[PDB]
Amino acid sequence: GRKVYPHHKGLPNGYWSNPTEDRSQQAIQGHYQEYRRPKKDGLEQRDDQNRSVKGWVKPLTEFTFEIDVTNLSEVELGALLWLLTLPDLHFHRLGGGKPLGFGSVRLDIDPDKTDLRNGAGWRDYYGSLLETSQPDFTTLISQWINAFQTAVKEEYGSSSFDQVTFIKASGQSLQGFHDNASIHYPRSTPEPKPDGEAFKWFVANEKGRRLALPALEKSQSFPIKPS
Amino acid sequence: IPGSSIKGILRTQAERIIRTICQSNGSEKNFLEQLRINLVNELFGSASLSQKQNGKDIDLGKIGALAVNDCFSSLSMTPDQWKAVENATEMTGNLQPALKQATGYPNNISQAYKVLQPAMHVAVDRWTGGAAEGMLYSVLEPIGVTWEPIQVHLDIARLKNYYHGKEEKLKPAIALLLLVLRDLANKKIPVGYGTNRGMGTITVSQITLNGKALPTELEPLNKTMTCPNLTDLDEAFRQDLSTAWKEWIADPIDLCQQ
RNA sequence: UAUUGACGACCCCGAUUGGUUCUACUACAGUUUC
Ligand SMILES: [Mg+2]
Repeated sequence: GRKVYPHHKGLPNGYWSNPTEDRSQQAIQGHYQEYRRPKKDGLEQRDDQNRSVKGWVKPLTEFTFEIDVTNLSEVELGALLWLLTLPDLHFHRLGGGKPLGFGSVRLDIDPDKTDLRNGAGWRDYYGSLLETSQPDFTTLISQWINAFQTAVKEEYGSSSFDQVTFIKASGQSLQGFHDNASIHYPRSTPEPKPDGEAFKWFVANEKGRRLALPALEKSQSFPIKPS
Repeated sequence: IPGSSIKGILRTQAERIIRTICQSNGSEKNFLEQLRINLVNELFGSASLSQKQNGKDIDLGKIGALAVNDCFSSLSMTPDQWKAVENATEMTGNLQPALKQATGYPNNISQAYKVLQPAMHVAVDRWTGGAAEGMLYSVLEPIGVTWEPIQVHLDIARLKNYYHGKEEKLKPAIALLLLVLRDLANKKIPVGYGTNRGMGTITVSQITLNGKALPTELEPLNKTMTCPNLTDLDEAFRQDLSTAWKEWIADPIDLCQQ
């Protein structure tokens, strides 16, 4: 199905700080600086297999944007507003470097700048050149989300919305994993050693216990020794 | 930006307003029938089409009373300076000199790319991630080109001839036009390429209305407006237009039908 | 019976609409000579 990069929950304080330091060989609070290419022999591995970035948008910076929508039914609109009003600690993943932990973003609505009306409301608005009041859509917002949630429950027949498999799976993507295991590419060594021999986890897996990638909703971590 | 493009976005919003009010669907009609709706047939005009409508033979065609000019950038380049941009071949190579030339910052690319900025895009395959094979493309985005004010010319004489002189009948057409301009100023009418794909949204700073020889009941139009919601037009005038407009909404006849 | 041993980048635009509809000749002067 659809590939997703789970949020890197629980990265420690200062993990993104001082990023030129080659902390990758040390487990600060149990996390290696997994986004940095290790130095080899004390010099930077600017090999032609990777890129380097001169800077990045700091965490906690903030953007505003607007979405302009046309003729969305309550189900199609309900789905959208659910994504924009996910509960706390759900994060979307944006831009590049997502496997390395970059680009997690929190989305929420500014209701004081939103103005949604059905076509019968626009017949009123276009009815007059004087100002005419908008509906307070915030009374309806909960109604729309439930139209979505009940349609998903109904069609993908389930006793709960959150038990629908793509819903349960999508939740764990947005929320990240809770078992406090690190997220990194499969490797046969806890440290990211500078030579990067990730393939030999797969050969150890292949001769050994031959694990498949766990189900996203199961939050099952791989063993570092798949044998 | 050709006047064809600015006319076409304005016409589209004008029709959507009219069809919305009437709840008249557009989906079953072919494109030449989709275009043909009330008031816009007079403002934006209609194709010539002879019809034996009543044993009498009549032409449905009339020219647009509303005309629009091409809008050019304030920035300009010598013809060869742009031919250097059209014929660059390396986005990080010989393109960089060409854009530094044309943007007027021949020694300062970080200012050059505040005027014309190359963007890269990928389609990302939904099972694998990465990028879909072949789906890499780039855009020269005129992020910072400044544009001159758009000129729309409304021929009040041509409408008044369509309505056989009756200046009462202008108010629904004038009312429609002001509603179209209200949306333009509220970012409801994006312009050009890629409107759904990161382009095309305009800020309107000022609409200046400057009519000549307008009939006395339309004389309040001569105004410079800066509120998007037309609140710079006299409330008595906006309320008059609203009345004639609402009276047409209550019976949306072919207003040029004598 | 299961060993051998570490390297490496890729995509570079893809699909589509390419003209559609109306007007196709209309009035005449057809012999002139105070
Ligand atoms: Mg390309």
